[PDB]
Amino acid sequence: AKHPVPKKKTSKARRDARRSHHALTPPTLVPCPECKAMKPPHTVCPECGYYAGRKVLEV
Amino acid sequence: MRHLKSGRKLNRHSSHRLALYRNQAKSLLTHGRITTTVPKAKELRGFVDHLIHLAKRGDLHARRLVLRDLQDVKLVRKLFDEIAPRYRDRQGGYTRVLKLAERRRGDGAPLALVELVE
Amino acid sequence: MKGILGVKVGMTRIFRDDRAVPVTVILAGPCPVVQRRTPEKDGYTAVQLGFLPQNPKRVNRPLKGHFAKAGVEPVRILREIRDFNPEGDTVTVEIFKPGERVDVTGTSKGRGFAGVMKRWNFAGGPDSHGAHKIHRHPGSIGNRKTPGRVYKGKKMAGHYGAERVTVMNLEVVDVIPEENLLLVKGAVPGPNGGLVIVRETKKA
Amino acid sequence: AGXPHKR
Amino acid sequence: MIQPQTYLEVADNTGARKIMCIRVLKGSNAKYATVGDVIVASVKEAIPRGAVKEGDVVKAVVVRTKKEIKRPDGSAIRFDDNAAVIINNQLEPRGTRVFGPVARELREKGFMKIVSLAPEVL
Amino acid sequence: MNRGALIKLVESRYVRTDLPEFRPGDTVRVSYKVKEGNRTRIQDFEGIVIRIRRNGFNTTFTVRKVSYGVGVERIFPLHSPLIQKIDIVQRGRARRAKLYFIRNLSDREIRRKLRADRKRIDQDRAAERAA
RNA sequence: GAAUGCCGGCAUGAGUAACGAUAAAGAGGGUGAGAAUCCCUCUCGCCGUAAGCCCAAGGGUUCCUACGCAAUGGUCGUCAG
RNA sequence: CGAUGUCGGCUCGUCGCAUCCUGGGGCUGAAGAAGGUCCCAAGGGUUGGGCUGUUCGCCCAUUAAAGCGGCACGCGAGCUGGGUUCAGAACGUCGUGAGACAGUUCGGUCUCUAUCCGCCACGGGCGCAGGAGGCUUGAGGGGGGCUCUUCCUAGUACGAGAGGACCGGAAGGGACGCACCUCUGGUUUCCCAGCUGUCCCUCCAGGGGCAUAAGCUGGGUAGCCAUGUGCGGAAGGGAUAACCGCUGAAAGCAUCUAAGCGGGAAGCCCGCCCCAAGAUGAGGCCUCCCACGGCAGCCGGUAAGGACCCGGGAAGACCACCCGGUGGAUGGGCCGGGGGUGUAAGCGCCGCGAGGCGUUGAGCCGACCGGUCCCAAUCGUCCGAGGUCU
Ligand SMILES: [Mg+2]
Ligand SMILES: [Mg+2]
Ligand SMILES: [Mg+2]
Ligand SMILES: [Mg+2]
Ligand SMILES: [Mg+2]
Ligand SMILES: [Mg+2]
Ligand SMILES: [Mg+2]
Ligand SMILES: [Mg+2]
Ligand SMILES: [Mg+2]
Ligand SMILES: [Mg+2]
Ligand SMILES: [Mg+2]
Ligand SMILES: [Mg+2]
Ligand SMILES: [Mg+2]
Ligand SMILES: [Mg+2]
Ligand SMILES: [Mg+2]
Ligand SMILES: [Mg+2]
Ligand SMILES: [Mg+2]
Ligand SMILES: [Mg+2]
Ligand SMILES: [Mg+2]
Ligand SMILES: [Mg+2]
Ligand SMILES: [Mg+2]
Ligand SMILES: [Mg+2]
Ligand SMILES: [Mg+2]
Ligand SMILES: [Mg+2]
Ligand SMILES: [Mg+2]
Ligand SMILES: [Mg+2]
Ligand SMILES: [Mg+2]
Ligand SMILES: [Mg+2]
Ligand SMILES: [Mg+2]
Ligand SMILES: [Mg+2]
Ligand SMILES: [Mg+2]
Ligand SMILES: [Mg+2]
Ligand SMILES: [Mg+2]
Ligand SMILES: [Mg+2]
Ligand SMILES: [Mg+2]
Ligand SMILES: [Mg+2]
Ligand SMILES: [Mg+2]
Ligand SMILES: [Mg+2]
Ligand SMILES: [Mg+2]
Ligand SMILES: [Mg+2]
Ligand SMILES: [Mg+2]
Ligand SMILES: [Mg+2]
Ligand SMILES: [Mg+2]
Ligand SMILES: [Mg+2]
Ligand SMILES: [Mg+2]
Ligand SMILES: [Mg+2]
Ligand SMILES: [Mg+2]
Ligand SMILES: [Mg+2]
Ligand SMILES: [Mg+2]
Ligand SMILES: [Mg+2]
Ligand SMILES: [Mg+2]
Ligand SMILES: [Mg+2]
Ligand SMILES: [Mg+2]
Ligand SMILES: [Mg+2]
Ligand SMILES: [Mg+2]
Ligand SMILES: [Mg+2]
Ligand SMILES: [Mg+2]
Ligand SMILES: [Mg+2]
Ligand SMILES: [Mg+2]
Ligand SMILES: [Mg+2]
Ligand SMILES: [Mg+2]
Ligand SMILES: [Mg+2]
Ligand SMILES: [Mg+2]
Ligand SMILES: [Mg+2]
Ligand SMILES: [Mg+2]
Ligand SMILES: [Mg+2]
Ligand SMILES: [Mg+2]
Ligand SMILES: [Mg+2]
Ligand SMILES: [Mg+2]
Ligand SMILES: [Mg+2]
Ligand SMILES: [Mg+2]
Ligand SMILES: [Mg+2]
Ligand SMILES: [Mg+2]
Ligand SMILES: [Mg+2]
Ligand SMILES: [Mg+2]
Ligand SMILES: [Mg+2]
Ligand SMILES: [Mg+2]
Ligand SMILES: [Mg+2]
Ligand SMILES: [Mg+2]
Ligand SMILES: [Mg+2]
Ligand SMILES: [Mg+2]
Ligand SMILES: [Mg+2]
Ligand SMILES: [Mg+2]
Ligand SMILES: [Mg+2]
Ligand SMILES: [Mg+2]
Ligand SMILES: [Mg+2]
Ligand SMILES: [Mg+2]
Ligand SMILES: [Mg+2]
Ligand SMILES: [Mg+2]
Ligand SMILES: [Mg+2]
Ligand SMILES: [Mg+2]
Ligand SMILES: [Mg+2]
Ligand SMILES: [Mg+2]
Ligand SMILES: [Mg+2]
Ligand SMILES: [Mg+2]
Ligand SMILES: [Mg+2]
Ligand SMILES: [Mg+2]
Ligand SMILES: [Mg+2]
Ligand SMILES: [Mg+2]
Ligand SMILES: [Mg+2]
Ligand SMILES: [Mg+2]
Ligand SMILES: [Mg+2]
Ligand SMILES: [Mg+2]
Ligand SMILES: [Mg+2]
Ligand SMILES: [Mg+2]
Ligand SMILES: [Mg+2]
Ligand SMILES: [Mg+2]
Ligand SMILES: [Mg+2]
Ligand SMILES: [Mg+2]
Ligand SMILES: [Mg+2]
Ligand SMILES: [Mg+2]
Ligand SMILES: [Mg+2]
Ligand SMILES: [Mg+2]
Ligand SMILES: [Mg+2]
Ligand SMILES: [Mg+2]
Ligand SMILES: [Mg+2]
Ligand SMILES: [Mg+2]
Ligand SMILES: [Mg+2]
Ligand SMILES: [Mg+2]
Ligand SMILES: [Mg+2]
Ligand SMILES: [Mg+2]
Ligand SMILES: [Mg+2]
Ligand SMILES: [Mg+2]
Ligand SMILES: [Mg+2]
Ligand SMILES: [Mg+2]
Ligand SMILES: [Mg+2]
Ligand SMILES: [Mg+2]
Ligand SMILES: [Mg+2]
Ligand SMILES: [Mg+2]
Ligand SMILES: [Mg+2]
Ligand SMILES: [Mg+2]
Ligand SMILES: [Mg+2]
Ligand SMILES: [Mg+2]
Ligand SMILES: [Mg+2]
Ligand SMILES: [Mg+2]
Ligand SMILES: [Mg+2]
Ligand SMILES: [Mg+2]
Ligand SMILES: [Mg+2]
Ligand SMILES: [Mg+2]
Ligand SMILES: [Mg+2]
Ligand SMILES: [Mg+2]
Ligand SMILES: [Mg+2]
Ligand SMILES: [Mg+2]
Ligand SMILES: [Mg+2]
Ligand SMILES: [Mg+2]
Ligand SMILES: [Mg+2]
Ligand SMILES: [Mg+2]
Ligand SMILES: [Mg+2]
Ligand SMILES: [Mg+2]
Ligand SMILES: [Mg+2]
Ligand SMILES: [Mg+2]
Ligand SMILES: [Mg+2]
Ligand SMILES: [Mg+2]
Ligand SMILES: [Mg+2]
Ligand SMILES: [Mg+2]
Ligand SMILES: [Mg+2]
Ligand SMILES: [Mg+2]
Ligand SMILES: [Mg+2]
Ligand SMILES: [Mg+2]
Ligand SMILES: [Mg+2]
Ligand SMILES: [Mg+2]
Ligand SMILES: [Mg+2]
Ligand SMILES: [Mg+2]
Ligand SMILES: [Mg+2]
Ligand SMILES: [Mg+2]
Ligand SMILES: [Mg+2]
Ligand SMILES: [Mg+2]
Ligand SMILES: [Mg+2]
Ligand SMILES: [Mg+2]
Ligand SMILES: [Mg+2]
Ligand SMILES: [Mg+2]
Ligand SMILES: [Mg+2]
Ligand SMILES: [Mg+2]
Ligand SMILES: [Mg+2]
Ligand SMILES: [Mg+2]
Ligand SMILES: [Mg+2]
Ligand SMILES: [Mg+2]
Ligand SMILES: [Mg+2]
Ligand SMILES: [Mg+2]
Ligand SMILES: [Mg+2]
Ligand SMILES: [Mg+2]
Ligand SMILES: [Mg+2]
Ligand SMILES: [Mg+2]
Ligand SMILES: [Mg+2]
Ligand SMILES: [Mg+2]
Ligand SMILES: [Mg+2]
Ligand SMILES: [Mg+2]
Ligand SMILES: [Mg+2]
Ligand SMILES: [Mg+2]
Ligand SMILES: [Mg+2]
Ligand SMILES: [Mg+2]
Ligand SMILES: [Mg+2]
Ligand SMILES: [Mg+2]
Ligand SMILES: [Mg+2]
Ligand SMILES: [Mg+2]
Ligand SMILES: [Mg+2]
Ligand SMILES: [Mg+2]
Ligand SMILES: [Mg+2]
Ligand SMILES: [Mg+2]
Ligand SMILES: [Mg+2]
Ligand SMILES: [Mg+2]
Ligand SMILES: [Mg+2]
Ligand SMILES: [Mg+2]
Ligand SMILES: [Mg+2]
Ligand SMILES: [Mg+2]
Ligand SMILES: [Mg+2]
Ligand SMILES: [Mg+2]
Ligand SMILES: [Mg+2]
Ligand SMILES: [Mg+2]
Ligand SMILES: [Mg+2]
Ligand SMILES: [Mg+2]
Ligand SMILES: [Mg+2]
Ligand SMILES: [Mg+2]
Ligand SMILES: [Mg+2]
Ligand SMILES: [Mg+2]
Ligand SMILES: [Mg+2]
Ligand SMILES: [Mg+2]
Ligand SMILES: [Mg+2]
Ligand SMILES: [Mg+2]
Ligand SMILES: [Mg+2]
Ligand SMILES: [Mg+2]
Ligand SMILES: [Mg+2]
Ligand SMILES: [Mg+2]
Ligand SMILES: [Mg+2]
Ligand SMILES: [Mg+2]
Ligand SMILES: [Mg+2]
Ligand SMILES: [Mg+2]
Ligand SMILES: [Mg+2]
Ligand SMILES: [Mg+2]
Ligand SMILES: [Mg+2]
Ligand SMILES: [Mg+2]
Ligand SMILES: [Mg+2]
Ligand SMILES: [Mg+2]
Ligand SMILES: [Zn+2]
Repeated sequence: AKHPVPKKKTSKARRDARRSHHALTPPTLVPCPECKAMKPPHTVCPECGYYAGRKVLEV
Repeated sequence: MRHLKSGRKLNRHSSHRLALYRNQAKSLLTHGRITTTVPKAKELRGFVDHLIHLAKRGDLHARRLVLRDLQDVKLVRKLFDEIAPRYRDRQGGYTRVLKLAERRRGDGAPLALVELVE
Repeated sequence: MKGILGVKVGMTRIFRDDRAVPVTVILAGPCPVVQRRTPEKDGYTAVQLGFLPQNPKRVNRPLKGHFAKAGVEPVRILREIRDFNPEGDTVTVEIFKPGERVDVTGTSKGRGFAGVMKRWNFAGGPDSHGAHKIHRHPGSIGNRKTPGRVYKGKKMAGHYGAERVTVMNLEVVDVIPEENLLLVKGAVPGPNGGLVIVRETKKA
Repeated sequence: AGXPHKR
Repeated sequence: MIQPQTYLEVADNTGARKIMCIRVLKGSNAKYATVGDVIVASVKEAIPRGAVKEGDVVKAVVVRTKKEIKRPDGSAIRFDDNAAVIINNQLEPRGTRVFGPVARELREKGFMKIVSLAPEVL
Repeated sequence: MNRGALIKLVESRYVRTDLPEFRPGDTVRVSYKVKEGNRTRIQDFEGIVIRIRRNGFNTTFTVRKVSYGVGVERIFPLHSPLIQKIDIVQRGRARRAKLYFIRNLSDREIRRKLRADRKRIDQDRAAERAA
């Protein structure tokens, strides 16, 4: 190769247009039917330890 | 292309991957429940379900087969005498994988539990 | 212009006059008509064909209303055959006879991101004699200052497959109405289990 | 006379 | 699958022993010659005092190949060597005998003389 | 649907059950209907079966022979209608399922490596005593 | 306002390349505000004319123990030269 | 000249036409066949070798043909580095010499990261005046476009003979293209077996690690594949080129032309295959929801719907797409089958023994075709119309 290099400084506008796809999506969260805490779906609740209606794990 | 290929690679060559599965099998069959990453957990299910099923047969051929992976005679004894009998009427499905809610701190990896079924 | 929706099931050969004939097996019928396209209302002529029964539990209301006006149980897929107006309200394999000649359309197998050698049969580079990390590369992609650009349609790496492909003039080797089966000589685009369309050939 | 020969 | 540079045994008594294909006489640019195809060859090894000698540029017809040839009936046949028979510009053999089996594909391709001189036609 | 059953259904009209079972290492004579010029003939091809690749109806087998100083291998579909009969001429005991290695062997080396499968020979002689 | 000027500050390339031998990891149990990364156990792998041990040079407290984690450590750190 | 890398090759093309072939023609010192020469034609095609750094050229074997040229003598942020073109060395030659020579000879560092335009692919956003789920028209693009041999006509027409057709009709190829995996042939990193050395478990037997990121070897399913298989170029319609006419004045004759009308190319338009309504000119059809509460606008709750999350997938870099989510066969296990390996361990028997025999096509057994709720797709959440004006 022969070492490609930026020809011009990217403008404020242009580097910020690049970043129009960078906003985080908030975590998706359901209430736990036992303890009512907000938790990710399809995970064992980290607050009361329940999943599928039964105790699975110690919190 | 990966069309119709079974088996995770898990970024391990062939002998390391087989050793990974064997060590996880020993750990599961020893403690009943272990925590791993989700992908590893999902692969353990099959590897351990086969060893348990062979323990259900109980013959000498099964034991020597299972010994090829687990290597530990006391562990196989617990598998043939204590573990396998509780699955006598269960047609497969001896292991379950439930996902955990929090990721590791140092690498964000998603964790799951793998346990033997009641 | 007779047509029918089908699913590719697999390949085999049969023997016919002490000759081995590679065939691919297609399950075609039965295909109910759920809407007819008229010049008066739609500007052209075609039959909307249904195919494969569907669990009504997963058919939404707007689709459920479509099937109802036709008097048809919910079906998995709807495809139109153009310039085809079957007398009946159901199309089966029996619109084809052995020895006829058909065009088959399916979705080719998807190769994802294909290099220039697989996609375009480029010659790549040498594998020794100094070749430096270019063994599978495409070579030059242009000229110099004139024209100082790359033609549209330049053959390059990119997604290949999982596209509509019609292979044409396939002999209908056999048709088994009792099982809605259709044997066609040769190769049919796509995987086993994929959706195909079988139409009378446009080759004379 | 194999196989190529020398002579 | 014979191509230029390929060596072939000669299955006749023309005096040749080994020929090297230098051309596949099949259209403008045939990549390969199979059973029944004519080639142009250099004679690379001959026995003394034969019809052909080392260095002759001869024509020959491929009579059997190590690549299996497929048949419309779904069967195939393969040999343990690539052999050919030296011929003239009228497709006639230039010797009086042919040795070893030949592929029946020669008959349909127009080499009735060779097929008759063959001890076996497979 | 069951795509596998549909294919076996298509193949069922062409499946043969009259031919004798054999194994790699068995010496075999295949009576095979060929066409030559005008008419059709029955040409026998006798040799050692060096492989059987199985795919149900699409199973095939390769038979190797030395003819006038030349090795000849022939591949046959097991359900080919051009097969009149198959005569087991000898049972051989192999330890491999594919016997390509006999291509590099002399005739006495082969005879030493593939010896008569005395067990299955007795089985054939015990049958045919059907009466 | 320019001297490929000088000194300093801050941008762009960019959340990009990279994170330094492809000998390789897994689990359990501790500790702690916090643990893939520290301690312990079991399992696995790697060196073994070394990737083990002992001198000399050179280095100069880096040794041991306690207490710590802002920075140094290519991540983390409750650990550490 | 604060740098526009300089021959040739390779790779990738694309264009011109003064056309090498193929298609269409006129003239011929054209009997036929085969040529010559000029006109039209750039759609496609335009081989493999020996020599030489070579371009070129010569030669070998073919071919329908082996075209000529532009694109920075196309293309080194694409590769090569043989030649040329630094430093070493030598020959011939020149120079007293140091040295010198489009004279020769051997050798001689070619820079991981693409900002912008461009190109190949893939998304996100907004729009297409209600909100939605489907199915579509095709403006406009793109792909493709080659050709030979044999046979019949017919040994006819033509020709003293040798030779040898038009037109029409069959069959078989070469190269290329798309798709495919039934067959043939590959691969198949653990699917099976055999083997050596070593260390180990547990002493025998049986096994496990390492010997590569498979220790080695013999095999090998699905998948991905070509050497394998299917299929394609068309047909057909229309308008033309050169060229050939019909009728026909000007110009009582003649004239294809001035009025008018025929015929006529592999070429042009359509036809085939693929993309395609951001076609903002934002199209069409079928179906669903429905007129809600609160001060062409706002905020809320919803409808039809969709998204999130999860099980996955011959779909895939992420994204997208497609399927499924307990009213379920989506993956994992289990069972049956297929398929691979090729007769496990244990025991019994024969042999002093290595081994052998039987049990036994046994045992093991990835992906393929299915079955089975045994395990996991729990439970849910958030968006989402009330339809501007003549
Ligand atoms: Mg480079
Ligand atoms: Mg480099
Ligand atoms: Mg760089
Ligand atoms: Mg600049
Ligand atoms: Mg920049
Ligand atoms: Mg800035
Ligand atoms: Mg800003
Ligand atoms: Mg700004
Ligand atoms: Mg930008
Ligand atoms: Mg970015
Ligand atoms: Mg985003
Ligand atoms: Mg690939
Ligand atoms: Mg790969
Ligand atoms: Mg799968
Ligand atoms: Mg997978
Ligand atoms: Mg595996
Ligand atoms: Mg990796
Ligand atoms: Mg790695
Ligand atoms: Mg790793
Ligand atoms: Mg990694
Ligand atoms: Mg290894
Ligand atoms: Mg353990
Ligand atoms: Mg515990
Ligand atoms: Mg853990
Ligand atoms: Mg882990
Ligand atoms: Mg399994
Ligand atoms: Mg879960
Ligand atoms: Mg999570
Ligand atoms: Mg951490
Ligand atoms: Mg970290
Ligand atoms: Mg038939
Ligand atoms: Mg579907
Ligand atoms: Mg399809
Ligand atoms: Mg489709
Ligand atoms: Mg596909
Ligand atoms: Mg793919
Ligand atoms: Mg490539
Ligand atoms: Mg390729
Ligand atoms: Mg491909
Ligand atoms: Mg391709
Ligand atoms: Mg190449
Ligand atoms: Mg190559
Ligand atoms: Mg290479
Ligand atoms: Mg180099
Ligand atoms: Mg290099
Ligand atoms: Mg490079
Ligand atoms: Mg390289
Ligand atoms: Mg330039
Ligand atoms: Mg340049
Ligand atoms: Mg320009
Ligand atoms: Mg795609
Ligand atoms: Mg296509
Ligand atoms: Mg045809
Ligand atoms: Mg059926
Ligand atoms: Mg699919
Ligand atoms: Mg001879
Ligand atoms: Mg002589
Ligand atoms: Mg000589
Ligand atoms: Mg001869
Ligand atoms: Mg011979
Ligand atoms: Mg004969
Ligand atoms: Mg099948
Ligand atoms: Mg015979
Ligand atoms: Mg023999
Ligand atoms: Mg032996
Ligand atoms: Mg023996
Ligand atoms: Mg025996
Ligand atoms: Mg200033
Ligand atoms: Mg100034
Ligand atoms: Mg300044
Ligand atoms: Mg500067
Ligand atoms: Mg500058
Ligand atoms: Mg200055
Ligand atoms: Mg400065
Ligand atoms: Mg400074
Ligand atoms: Mg500074
Ligand atoms: Mg300062
Ligand atoms: Mg500065
Ligand atoms: Mg700064
Ligand atoms: Mg910066
Ligand atoms: Mg930045
Ligand atoms: Mg990123
Ligand atoms: Mg990152
Ligand atoms: Mg970048
Ligand atoms: Mg870097
Ligand atoms: Mg990186
Ligand atoms: Mg590095
Ligand atoms: Mg590293
Ligand atoms: Mg590292
Ligand atoms: Mg190393
Ligand atoms: Mg390495
Ligand atoms: Mg090592
Ligand atoms: Mg472990
Ligand atoms: Mg760990
Ligand atoms: Mg650990
Ligand atoms: Mg812990
Ligand atoms: Mg830590
Ligand atoms: Mg830990
Ligand atoms: Mg570590
Ligand atoms: Mg420790
Ligand atoms: Mg040692
Ligand atoms: Mg060693
Ligand atoms: Mg120091
Ligand atoms: Mg610190
Ligand atoms: Mg710190
Ligand atoms: Mg801290
Ligand atoms: Mg401090
Ligand atoms: Mg630091
Ligand atoms: Mg740090
Ligand atoms: Mg560092
Ligand atoms: Mg602490
Ligand atoms: Mg210390
Ligand atoms: Mg200059
Ligand atoms: Mg400058
Ligand atoms: Mg400059
Ligand atoms: Mg420059
Ligand atoms: Mg011209
Ligand atoms: Mg011409
Ligand atoms: Mg012409
Ligand atoms: Mg004259
Ligand atoms: Mg003439
Ligand atoms: Mg002429
Ligand atoms: Mg042209
Ligand atoms: Mg051209
Ligand atoms: Mg050369
Ligand atoms: Mg040479
Ligand atoms: Mg010259
Ligand atoms: Mg010619
Ligand atoms: Mg040439
Ligand atoms: Mg040129
Ligand atoms: Mg110029
Ligand atoms: Mg050119
Ligand atoms: Mg010039
Ligand atoms: Mg020049
Ligand atoms: Mg140049
Ligand atoms: Mg250049
Ligand atoms: Mg370069
Ligand atoms: Mg160059
Ligand atoms: Mg350049
Ligand atoms: Mg460049
Ligand atoms: Mg390149
Ligand atoms: Mg060099
Ligand atoms: Mg040089
Ligand atoms: Mg020279
Ligand atoms: Mg030089
Ligand atoms: Mg001198
Ligand atoms: Mg002198
Ligand atoms: Mg003088
Ligand atoms: Mg010089
Ligand atoms: Mg000079
Ligand atoms: Mg010079
Ligand atoms: Mg000179
Ligand atoms: Mg010299
Ligand atoms: Mg050297
Ligand atoms: Mg860029
Ligand atoms: Mg690059
Ligand atoms: Mg720019
Ligand atoms: Mg979009
Ligand atoms: Mg709407
Ligand atoms: Mg829609
Ligand atoms: Mg359309
Ligand atoms: Mg159009
Ligand atoms: Mg446009
Ligand atoms: Mg077009
Ligand atoms: Mg064309
Ligand atoms: Mg005649
Ligand atoms: Mg005559
Ligand atoms: Mg006549
Ligand atoms: Mg006459
Ligand atoms: Mg004709
Ligand atoms: Mg082409
Ligand atoms: Mg292709
Ligand atoms: Mg395929
Ligand atoms: Mg393919
Ligand atoms: Mg295959
Ligand atoms: Mg297959
Ligand atoms: Mg095979
Ligand atoms: Mg195959
Ligand atoms: Mg395979
Ligand atoms: Mg295994
Ligand atoms: Mg053994
Ligand atoms: Mg030894
Ligand atoms: Mg060992
Ligand atoms: Mg011990
Ligand atoms: Mg032992
Ligand atoms: Mg070890
Ligand atoms: Mg070692
Ligand atoms: Mg190693
Ligand atoms: Mg090695
Ligand atoms: Mg091994
Ligand atoms: Mg192998
Ligand atoms: Mg193989
Ligand atoms: Mg091919
Ligand atoms: Mg063709
Ligand atoms: Mg006239
Ligand atoms: Mg007239
Ligand atoms: Mg007149
Ligand atoms: Mg006129
Ligand atoms: Mg006209
Ligand atoms: Mg006329
Ligand atoms: Mg016309
Ligand atoms: Mg044509
Ligand atoms: Mg479309
Ligand atoms: Mg639209
Ligand atoms: Mg559309
Ligand atoms: Mg427009
Ligand atoms: Mg507008
Ligand atoms: Mg509008
Ligand atoms: Mg619309
Ligand atoms: Mg319309
Ligand atoms: Mg996925
Ligand atoms: Mg999903
Ligand atoms: Mg995706
Ligand atoms: Mg969608
Ligand atoms: Mg959909
Ligand atoms: Mg869904
Ligand atoms: Mg659902
Ligand atoms: Mg749900
Ligand atoms: Mg749903
Ligand atoms: Mg399922
Ligand atoms: Mg299942
Ligand atoms: Mg899976
Ligand atoms: Mg089976
Ligand atoms: Mg079997
Ligand atoms: Mg035995
Ligand atoms: Mg046994
Ligand atoms: Mg004894
Ligand atoms: Mg078996
Ligand atoms: Mg198993
Ligand atoms: Mg099975
Ligand atoms: Mg299959
Ligand atoms: Mg059920
Ligand atoms: Mg909930
Ligand atoms: Zn809870």
